[PDB]
Amino acid sequence: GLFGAIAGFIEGGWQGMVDGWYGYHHSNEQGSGYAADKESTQKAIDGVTNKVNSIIDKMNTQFEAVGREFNNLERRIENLNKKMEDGFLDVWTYNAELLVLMENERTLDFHDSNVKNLYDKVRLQLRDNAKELGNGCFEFYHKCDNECMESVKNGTYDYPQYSEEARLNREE
Amino acid sequence: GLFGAIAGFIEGGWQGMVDGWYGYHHSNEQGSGYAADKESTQKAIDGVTNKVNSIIDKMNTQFEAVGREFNNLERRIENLNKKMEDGFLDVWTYNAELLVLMENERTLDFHDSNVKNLYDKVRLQLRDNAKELGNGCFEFYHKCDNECMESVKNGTYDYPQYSEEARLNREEI
Amino acid sequence: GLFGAIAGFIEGGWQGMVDGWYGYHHSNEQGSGYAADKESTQKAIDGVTNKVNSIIDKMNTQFEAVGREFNNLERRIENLNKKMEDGFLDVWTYNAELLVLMENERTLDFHDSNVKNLYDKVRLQLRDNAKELGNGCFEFYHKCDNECMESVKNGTYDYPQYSEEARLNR
Amino acid sequence: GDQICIGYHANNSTEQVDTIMEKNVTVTHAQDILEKTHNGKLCDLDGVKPLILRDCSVAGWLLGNPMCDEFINVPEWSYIVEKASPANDLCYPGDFNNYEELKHLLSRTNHFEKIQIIPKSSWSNHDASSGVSSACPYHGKSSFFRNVVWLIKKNSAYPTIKRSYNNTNQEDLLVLWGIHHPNDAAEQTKLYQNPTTYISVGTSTLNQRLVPEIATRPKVNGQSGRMEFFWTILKPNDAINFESNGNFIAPEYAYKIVKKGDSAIMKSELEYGNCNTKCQTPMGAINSSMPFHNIHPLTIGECPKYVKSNRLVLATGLRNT
Amino acid sequence: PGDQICIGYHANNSTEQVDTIMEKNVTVTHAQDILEKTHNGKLCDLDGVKPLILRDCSVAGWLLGNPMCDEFINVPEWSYIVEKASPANDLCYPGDFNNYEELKHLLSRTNHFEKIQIIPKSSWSNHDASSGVSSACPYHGKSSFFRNVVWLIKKNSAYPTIKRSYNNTNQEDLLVLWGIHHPNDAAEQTKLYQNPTTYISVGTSTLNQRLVPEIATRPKVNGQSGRMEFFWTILKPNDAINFESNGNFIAPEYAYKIVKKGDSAIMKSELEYGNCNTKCQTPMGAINSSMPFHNIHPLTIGECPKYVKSNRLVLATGLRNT
Amino acid sequence: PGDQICIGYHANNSTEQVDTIMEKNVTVTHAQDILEKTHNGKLCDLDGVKPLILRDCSVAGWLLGNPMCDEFINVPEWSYIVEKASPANDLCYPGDFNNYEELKHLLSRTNHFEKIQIIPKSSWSNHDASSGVSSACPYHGKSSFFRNVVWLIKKNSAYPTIKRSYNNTNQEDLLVLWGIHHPNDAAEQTKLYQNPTTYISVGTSTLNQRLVPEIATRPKVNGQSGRMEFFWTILKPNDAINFESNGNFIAPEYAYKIVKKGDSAIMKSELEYGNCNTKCQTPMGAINSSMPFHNIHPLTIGECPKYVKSNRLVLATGLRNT
Ligand SMILES: *[C@@H]1O[C@H](CO)[C@@H](O)[C@H](O)[C@H]1NC(C)=O
Ligand SMILES: *[C@@H]1O[C@H](CO)[C@@H](O)[C@H](O)[C@H]1NC(C)=O
Ligand SMILES: *[C@@H]1O[C@H](CO)[C@@H](O)[C@H](O)[C@H]1NC(C)=O
Repeated sequence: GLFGAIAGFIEGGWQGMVDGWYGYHHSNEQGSGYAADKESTQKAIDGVTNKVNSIIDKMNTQFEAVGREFNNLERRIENLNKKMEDGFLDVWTYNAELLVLMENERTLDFHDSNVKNLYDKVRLQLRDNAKELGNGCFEFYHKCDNECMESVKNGTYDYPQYSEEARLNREE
Repeated sequence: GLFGAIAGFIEGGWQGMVDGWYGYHHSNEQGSGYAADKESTQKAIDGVTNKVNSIIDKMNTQFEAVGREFNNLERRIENLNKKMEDGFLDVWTYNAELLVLMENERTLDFHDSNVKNLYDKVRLQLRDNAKELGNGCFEFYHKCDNECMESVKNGTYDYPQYSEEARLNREEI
Repeated sequence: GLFGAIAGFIEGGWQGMVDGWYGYHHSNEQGSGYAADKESTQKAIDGVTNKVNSIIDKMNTQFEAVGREFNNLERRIENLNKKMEDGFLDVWTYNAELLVLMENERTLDFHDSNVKNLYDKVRLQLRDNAKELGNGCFEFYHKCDNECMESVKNGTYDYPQYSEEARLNR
Repeated sequence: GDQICIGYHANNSTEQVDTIMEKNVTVTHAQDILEKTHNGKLCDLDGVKPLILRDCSVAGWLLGNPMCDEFINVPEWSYIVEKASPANDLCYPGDFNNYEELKHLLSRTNHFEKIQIIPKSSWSNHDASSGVSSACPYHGKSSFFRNVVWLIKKNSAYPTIKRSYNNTNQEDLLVLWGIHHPNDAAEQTKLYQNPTTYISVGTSTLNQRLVPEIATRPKVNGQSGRMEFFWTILKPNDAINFESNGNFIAPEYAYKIVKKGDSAIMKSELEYGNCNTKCQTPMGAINSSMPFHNIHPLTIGECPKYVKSNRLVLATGLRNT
Repeated sequence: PGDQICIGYHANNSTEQVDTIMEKNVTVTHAQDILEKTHNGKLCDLDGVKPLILRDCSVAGWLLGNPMCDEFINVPEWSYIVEKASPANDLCYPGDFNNYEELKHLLSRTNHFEKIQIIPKSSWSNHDASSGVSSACPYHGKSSFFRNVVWLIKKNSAYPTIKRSYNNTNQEDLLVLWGIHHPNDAAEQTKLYQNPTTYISVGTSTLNQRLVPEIATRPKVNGQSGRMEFFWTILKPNDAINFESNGNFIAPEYAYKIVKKGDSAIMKSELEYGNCNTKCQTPMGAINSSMPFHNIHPLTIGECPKYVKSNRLVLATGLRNT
Repeated sequence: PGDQICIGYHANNSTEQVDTIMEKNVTVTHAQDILEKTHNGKLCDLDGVKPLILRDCSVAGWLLGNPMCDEFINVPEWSYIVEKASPANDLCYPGDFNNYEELKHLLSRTNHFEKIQIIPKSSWSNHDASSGVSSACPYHGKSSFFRNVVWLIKKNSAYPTIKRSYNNTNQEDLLVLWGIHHPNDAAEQTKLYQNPTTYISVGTSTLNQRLVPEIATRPKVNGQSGRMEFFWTILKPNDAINFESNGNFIAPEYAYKIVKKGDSAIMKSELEYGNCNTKCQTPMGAINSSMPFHNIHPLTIGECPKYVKSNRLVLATGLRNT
């Protein structure tokens, strides 16, 4: 897609992550495990919800057809009436079909963009304390326990704390 | 945002930079300060001005209601008249409101994109000569004087001419 | 542009690539030359083609003006007929003009994004086995023959192959 | 050793959306926003029953076609249902003047109450009993419209009618009357004595004169004669004046407009479905949470918005794997 | 050794908010409101041309010359016409105005009506001109009539056949008005016009009518049991109008030169003259704005922003504020 | 040591420009025009079917049989109808056509009229069917009349009551036309018809009318102070039309079978036949285009592109050019 994350440098989605839309898989000494990122999932839910409500709201004040009748000496205005009603009908059909199409593409890219941003958030926290596999994964040059993993997900990872240990292990 | 920069990897804006929309903060041996990137700012002002104008211009031929009168024997046509005028009025109201909603989104992304492009512009201009701090800042592996600072702001930086002392410090740091 | 690639970090386009929209240029011992990325160009063709068709299809149900006549004691309905037909003409003229405008910008951004994604596909494949010049080019930390240069265009490039040569150079 | 990976959701779903640039894209979560389902029935609207005219037309009902007695007294309605071509319309052939304009008034009405404005027994100088036709039979007996009276000369004379009715009620009044068009000069004298007749009707805003139009005509329902019916709205405190020396079809009953509101005349072949709904179409009732539907453009009540498309699906999740 | 360059973006004290598809009330550094929401609540001149404000008179009242409408006996060029929802002074003597709405429309295509005499009132030698008045049309507590038409009555128990003509020898189209009196009974027909069987015939190059009076008792309106019915025609330069009648004829005296045609309007407003000047006028008040949109009233005249129904329309120009 | 691979995009010698919401006149590398701006300036057949060009005649002139419209005495199947803004050959004898605009609308739902005789001119043995001609309808310097209708005069100072009828036993709907003459005075009434008080009555199973002539004094139009008013009805298969009159009757002679109903149009244009074929026709000329949009004229017939008011509609396919 537009941002290269979904079906891009991350080749596929995870069947094993039922918790949310985006998240992490971590495997340290204390075992592996899937976990959702709550900050970005809630942001996406909120965005998508607002979009849906916005579309419905823009359509609540929309043309309503009324039945009018005419005699055989009123064909011109009957033809005009029909043409007027069918005209708004077509115009509102167009607006709805087009809005749905345009927003669907945007929703798809919105997700793509969130995934990349989540990945960059981790990448910019870790720097050279970890090796960038190139498929959405990071190999730690130091030992990172569950509480350390949580600081990565929390956005509070302490780079200076592990940098010296990472420097030496890397240099080997 | 869509591009991860504004309120993203750059946490907040600067109350101190009043010269434009996007720019730099430098810090070296001879003092620190704020300066705006005039180029990308002007590029953005022109884009936004034109966007505003084309929105206004596209509504230049919208429906204009004309008052008509009918007697008590012309209720069908009076009703046809009202529903058709309200019809176009609702349509154009939708067009106006929807265009502003959609473009407002695209504008915020535009600015986000521009901050991200300016960041990348410096990034590849410095290479390893400097260090990505991950917060929008680069720490130089060498001494960067005021004319070195205005070198990257002007967009004309010498990677090879500095790669000497940079590599030396980087290998030891 | 939105993705900072076309007329961004890649300053210009190549006249020498008549082969497609996006692709590569290689320099080695065997020689130099241009080549288009088949997969990248074909996806962008399908996308654009579909867009053009969606635009036309959605307009097939447009308003059709029909001429009507009135006598000179029917000036109110004549006026109403005129205003309504001009009204729909204007509405559909707006829809067409705006749709073209908006999707043009998306088409331009779409191409920008495809170049950006192609460049990243190469960067992630090569890792530190090459140097990033910052202009769209990669200088290899090992000798890469034409067979090795086709492996990066094809996607299946072997990193634990040239890990040795590139390691000791830095 | 230690690893962290960033990725996204996937699931078993097969739901599909479209974009400008790619059709049939599978996504993990999608939302349908389009109703395609109705119940095929004509229901009550917020507990208020519709008026279902069965085999009677609006004209048949309002004028009192002998075959439409089911509707001589009608309660408050939500909407009105008339067939495309009802059998029971103008039993005696002719026209309803401003008929379409009358139907439009009815669509802004919920409640008619019948009252007597001129008693049938008040015609001492005129025959009020022999104005019946084989064209308007009741059992197999010659009859006529119930709300209106066909006056015939009495004792070889037709004296000038001058009547006035004051609308003492609080409601607007729908008043109906008519003119008979005979087939030849000989019939004129036979029925009405006077050769050159007129009918003058007057309110404070209405001023009209009707003159018979004699012509030679083919039989419709066995009659070469014609009848043309006229109506007006009589405002509270206004009066209506009738003046005629022949061809007059006098009112007896008019309609109090007790409740005005939102209504409709629905064209539908269906009959009552003993149900309740919030939204009604001529094809059936809609019970839905969706914002859009594609059932029929002409609806009444709290309805989703009509659209012509066969599919409308919003993407909510991401591209599935 | 701690030399650094940082990349960032503007922030400020702005509180201005915009909406997007995905988020509401987003604070931004810069914004452009494009919607005008105010007016001065007054009916003004339109580019230095004063409107015609009919006050308590309707169009019919003005054109026929209801005696209560003497303010509008000779009106100067207008930019637009203002009429109330229910004008008090209409047909003082009750009745009908034939094709009234079509005349209203023609009037919205006009800017100036120059009144001219076409049949002088002193010209009726064999008919009583002066005693055709009614309590239904009072002036100063005294029986009067429409000023622009003449209600001719019999003279010395006689109503001779009238044959009058008028040639439009002017350079402009001419609006001409006349009428007919429908009496309440045969006795009133005798007392007013002597002849029991009467007619009015009117012919132009495009017009052909023969009116017969309709004698009938109708409910009292302003004391009157009879009715009057009015007709009008546009007579082109060099065309003539011929009247013939032996009773019930409401003859013209004054007609109207349509001297100027253009974009005019009949505005429905209860408001009165505001002694101001504007380029854009609504029925609720005048607009003075550079905004591309307004939400005051759909029915405007002049050089106006485009009408919309929103409460808010704010465009984002700057970025997301911190 | 210097082995290289570079990522790049296409550039060419294209000068094709597109617009966006933010940047106008962007030079693009591949574009697609979707707007047709061109036409052949001629009126053509629609899919091999020739239109009916009425030239200097009008619909009324054609159908009533104006002597100056003999080219349209028998018309073959048409695709559309072309009429001038001000056809010279309309109602040679002055008057009006009743419900003319409704008739034109019905005409626009028809492709084929076949003319048949319903009342032979020879069948009038007690009326003068030859002297009903006028200097208002000259042909080669001889007084004539409308070809399809008969102006009946008294014979031997007598106009007996007419009782004629016609049953439509054809399979098609029939358009039947007739008229009434309004004389200018009571003298002219007697000279033409003898009887002072006259009527025309017409009745089908749906139609009921009795017409009475309306005498008035009128200016001359084409040398005539008199007027004629024409009427029409559709006669259903197996329905009958009954006429009765004692004067002023303009009797049918020929009627029209509506043999083909379909999509048609009355096109307003000052052009004439161009001897061509097309799938899409405008009043300004024909379109031959694979394009989805055009800006030629809103009123088209046939398989046409969608109309927009734009000057340029160009869609970007390729990318930004260097
Ligand atoms: C989309 O898939 C559906 C499967 O039901 C198929 O019927 C349709 O043809 C497809 N549309 C396109 C454009 O491929
Ligand atoms: C947005 O904020 C405004 C304050 O001006 C408030 O009135 C409105 O309710 C808010 N809307 C939403 C959706 O929160
Ligand atoms: C775009 O440039 C072209 C030159 O052909 C011209 O048609 C157009 O007016 C220019 N428009 C703008 C906005 O510069």
